[PDB]
Amino acid sequence: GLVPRGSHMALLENMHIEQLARRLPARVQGYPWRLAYSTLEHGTSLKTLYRKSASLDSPVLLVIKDMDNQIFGAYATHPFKFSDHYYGTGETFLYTFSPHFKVFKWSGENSYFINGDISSLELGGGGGRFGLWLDADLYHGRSNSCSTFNNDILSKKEDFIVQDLEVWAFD
Repeated sequence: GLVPRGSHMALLENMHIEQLARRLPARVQGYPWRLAYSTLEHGTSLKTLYRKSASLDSPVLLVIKDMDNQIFGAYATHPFKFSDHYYGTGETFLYTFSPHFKVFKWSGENSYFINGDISSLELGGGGGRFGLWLDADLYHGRSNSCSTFNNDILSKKEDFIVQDLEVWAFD
């Protein structure tokens, strides 16, 4: 029940982080998670997130801490990359620890799982709505309810600012 070595998300160990590990697919259950990208350690930009993810042979966990110290993110079946079309598959889900742990799994309504653009990263879709959105600097973020996951707003408000962001891998 510990965050990866070198992670700065140690606040999760007091939020019962095993709630998230239990929601991982049995595919990756039992595999230790490791820190693949950290904004504090490796710099903050969407480009660096893509570059740090290019060598991952594993699904990933996106862990975001906003300026209200609320922690949330996503489990992606595919490492985050630039593409000209949506990717990711049915095991992709969103999660939040605010105000308590909640998971938002695939609803089967659409397959708008992940969209990695040059200037934004994006999860969830349907009617032009985004479940989770991050700008090119991984600074301004947004979270709405989307049909892909039937999620709640992951943080206190729709808009948030990234205080710290990490990507964990299992390979």
